[PDB]
Amino acid sequence: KTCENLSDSFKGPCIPDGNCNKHCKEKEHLLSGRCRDDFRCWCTRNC
Repeated sequence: KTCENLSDSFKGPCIPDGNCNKHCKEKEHLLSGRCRDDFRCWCTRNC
């Protein structure tokens, strides 16, 4: 199973390659991440 939670402080425009993933993957070492138009990013982790 996996859960989604708001990143720590992910800002700036997202890319089609994936910038929210490498972030939460290099920091929180999570599974992946995704950005939104609400200036908020969600990271997926095991739960």
